[PDB]
Amino acid sequence: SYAHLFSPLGGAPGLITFLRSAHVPLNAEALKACGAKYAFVGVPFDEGNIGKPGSEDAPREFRLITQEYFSYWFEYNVDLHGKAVDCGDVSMPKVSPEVAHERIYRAVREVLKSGLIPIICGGDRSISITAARALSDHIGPQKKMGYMHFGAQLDMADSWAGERNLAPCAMARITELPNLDIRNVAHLGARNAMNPKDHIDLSKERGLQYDSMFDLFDAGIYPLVERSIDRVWSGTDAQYLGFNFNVMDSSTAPGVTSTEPGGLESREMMRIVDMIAKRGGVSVIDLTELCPIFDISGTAARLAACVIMRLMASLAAQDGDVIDDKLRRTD
Amino acid sequence: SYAHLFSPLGGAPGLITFLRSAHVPLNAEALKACGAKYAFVGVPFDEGNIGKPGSEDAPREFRLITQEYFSYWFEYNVDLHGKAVDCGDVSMPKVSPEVAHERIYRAVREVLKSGLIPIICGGDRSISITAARALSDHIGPQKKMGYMHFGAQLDMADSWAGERNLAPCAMARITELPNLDIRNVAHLGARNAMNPKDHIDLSKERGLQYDSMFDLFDAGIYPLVERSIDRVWSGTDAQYLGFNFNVMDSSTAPGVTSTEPGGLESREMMRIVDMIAKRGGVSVIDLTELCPIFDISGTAARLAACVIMRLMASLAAQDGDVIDDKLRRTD
Amino acid sequence: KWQFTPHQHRGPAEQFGENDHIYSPKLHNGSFKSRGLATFMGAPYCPPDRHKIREMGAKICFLAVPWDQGQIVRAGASQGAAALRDATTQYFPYMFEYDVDLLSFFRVVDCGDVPTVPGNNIKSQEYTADYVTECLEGGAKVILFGGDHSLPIPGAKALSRFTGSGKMGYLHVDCHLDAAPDWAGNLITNCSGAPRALDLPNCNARNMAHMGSRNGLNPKDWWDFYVDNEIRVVTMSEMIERGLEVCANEIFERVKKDTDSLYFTWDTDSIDISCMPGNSAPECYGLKGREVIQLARIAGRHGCDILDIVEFCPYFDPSQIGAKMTVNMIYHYLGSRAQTLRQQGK
Ligand code: NI
Ligand code: NI
Repeated sequence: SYAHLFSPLGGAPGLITFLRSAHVPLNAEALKACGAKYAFVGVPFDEGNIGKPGSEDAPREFRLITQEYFSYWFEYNVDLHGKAVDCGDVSMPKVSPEVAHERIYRAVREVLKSGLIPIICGGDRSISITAARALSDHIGPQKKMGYMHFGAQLDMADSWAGERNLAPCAMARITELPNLDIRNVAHLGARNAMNPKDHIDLSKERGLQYDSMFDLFDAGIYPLVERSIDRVWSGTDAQYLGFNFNVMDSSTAPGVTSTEPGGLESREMMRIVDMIAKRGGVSVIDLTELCPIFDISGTAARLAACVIMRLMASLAAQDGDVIDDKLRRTD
Repeated sequence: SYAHLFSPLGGAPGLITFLRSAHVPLNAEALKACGAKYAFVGVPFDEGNIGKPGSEDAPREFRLITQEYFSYWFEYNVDLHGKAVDCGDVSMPKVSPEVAHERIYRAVREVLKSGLIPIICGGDRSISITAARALSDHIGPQKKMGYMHFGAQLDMADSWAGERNLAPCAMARITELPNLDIRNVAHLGARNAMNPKDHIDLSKERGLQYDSMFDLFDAGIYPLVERSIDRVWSGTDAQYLGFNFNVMDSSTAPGVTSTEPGGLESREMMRIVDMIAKRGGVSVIDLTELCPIFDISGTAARLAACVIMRLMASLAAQDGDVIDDKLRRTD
Repeated sequence: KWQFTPHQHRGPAEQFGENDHIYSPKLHNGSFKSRGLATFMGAPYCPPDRHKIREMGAKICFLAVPWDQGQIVRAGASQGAAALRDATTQYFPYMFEYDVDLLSFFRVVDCGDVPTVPGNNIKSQEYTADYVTECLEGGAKVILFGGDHSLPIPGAKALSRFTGSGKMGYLHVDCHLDAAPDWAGNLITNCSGAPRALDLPNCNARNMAHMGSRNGLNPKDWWDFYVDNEIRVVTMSEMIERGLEVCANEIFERVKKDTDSLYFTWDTDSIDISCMPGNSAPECYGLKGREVIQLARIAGRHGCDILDIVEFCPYFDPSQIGAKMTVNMIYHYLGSRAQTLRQQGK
């Protein structure tokens, strides 16, 4: 039935799920059986965050925001109904970091086994360390991984406050993955003062070719993004895509753990989304550092939702997986 | 020791100060000795305010947001540690504006005596009248002063409610300063209807060459700004730079006394800051009419802070006062 | 009949002065800090009555339509008008960008609010039609301030009747397409503005247009409506790609071509959420602040008979940004309309 594409004709209280998705357990076999392309996994983990608290409520709010949209996206003539399922949340202990990460690891490995794309909603940015490790191990040493991340902070602290797996270390860890060549790594949006000198020093040392926000503006944005998409998707077997929405201008995304003036406008990110979609696939989608306690009218969460769902819609459009134009309500 | 440049290592009652600056009393001898280039001076005076209340809390709220920022700006290779001190708030009485202004006057004269650049945080816009008068007198009739102010309002009321020193009079008074030639005066961003006909009339009469926001958009902004920077900095001994952040689009500056839609966006003001910094100095920096009770997740105050700090960083870069490239963390 | 006190306040320190309202206040602060008893623009109150409007010689009626129980999303737009009126105390009626005194140029009046019958969308919409009718029949153009987006159903209906055997254009600017043939059986909710205009005998598909669309709060049937009836849609995508001025002029020409009157409905969720958080269903990927002003300016040059503005929800906005944005939507339309009119010998 295609009644969901259209206004209700008129004449069982559901669940908190990404996009009004069905629930499906975090189980490779069930996931392969369900027929969806994406599996949403919440990860309310906050303990790598050295800054302002709130990211553990993001998965709930993100879900809620998503409920408000139809599954149909007229701009792409695509229906997202059935393309995703929601696996619920990785259950965490507390004051238990090592075990927390181990559980995230297992969760991502499981989803990857299924052949579905995990959409991982943090939580703090350090969860990307172990989600990226999971993809690294999944594909194995004979294959090539690409990594692209959007954010105002490089997060290239070799160590932070004596520790090694906090959110500010995340890129320092991820660029040590054995099957991730630095040349297949992109980082877009870095700006302002939350970037200590050693993050720069190390980036130069390793040859991380980050596209600072200045570099992007100076290039008219899209031509530089295109070249970095190329480096990440050309001759790789699997690609990880991560978002901290402090890549966006403050006004566009207040509800993030560390807002920053001078970032991307929403329409710029929407163009960028389509440019990523041209490559016809991705292995892992992460979004971290949504912080809804500091959000006004759910602006940040709303924008994240639009970005994630447009990426889904855009991938489907370029994959030819459209809906029948001819179909009408009076059917 | 340069620990603050780098990721933190890990292992008594403070004050709230601009950038976690040292406090230094409002004393020319102490200020000269402390070794900073800038002195933050809070002026929680709101008795020239004809609009909605709230600006009295701006100095505290501004300081708080600045405490969050690291002092190293990778984009400029500059460190701000030590570059500023906080002189606290000008002690002023309530319900006696004449005396309050006198005390602002004296405080500004003192910082100028020290050779340091005052950063004056209001409070209402009328405090700019007496800070500008302080600079005028400090350079004496031998010298030439330049003035550049960003805001949505011309503030060219000869008088307002029969009064002469209220916020919307500020420009009418400042352009009567004897050593400030109208040709060395810039005013950028005027728009919308808080700009009565007498403000225009007087502007024409005196030849205030203001750059309305429409003028700026028509010209692509930066071409016209550059012209007005030149008029202010070329052939002047000292320059006054002031900001009402209602120059900015409402989206990036809700938390101001009188927000205005259709203004500058954050990246545009950032570019403008660098254009100003190319001239290699300022005598006085002011920001007035921040109004926290109207702010959305600190957006306006956070933009103000990022603008003031990038100006500092940018001026330093222009003066060659950068950080040794060879410096590394684990020293 | 048409009088106002410059800067509001009467009593001992009243200002008299034909033109005092376009200049700094002289005796006091007017209403720049405290609202007092402010009307829209400090304009005279004038009942929505054809005789009263006529004898005042009013060419613009501000009329609020706070009705917010004709809609599918969430109530709240009922509170908008009060915040719009309050926000006008933060501006003069003179606009230097256009060198026009809006108040005397149009002899604008505030017709107060259209009353409501809570729970009764049919009867409340009839009241709207009738209140709008009085404004038109009094020889004025109308600014209608919502209220939910059911507003164009009565609005257009009223202008349709007043236009008669003539032809009527309909412009609809919105992130939402608003073309449900019905919503759960209902013909006259806030998401059927466009189909209801097409039903009006003198409103024709070729004089209809939509601008602002984006994102997935847009059932297929809403899109299908525009396809099947050959009505131009300009998505936000196209406006960014091809330019606002280009696209606006093109569709203002379309909707005014061989028409006697133009209905223009403008949903504040056409505006980027960054600029207008206070909305029933706010959306990213919209008009920027400066582009809202520009569209108002362009709208002014072309002119309309009714401009409506809907869905402003001040409760979901802790700042003044929404209300002042909605003030400028109106003031830039009027300033641009007046300048255009004056450049033609009027
Ligand atoms: Ni609508
Ligand atoms: Ni809408």
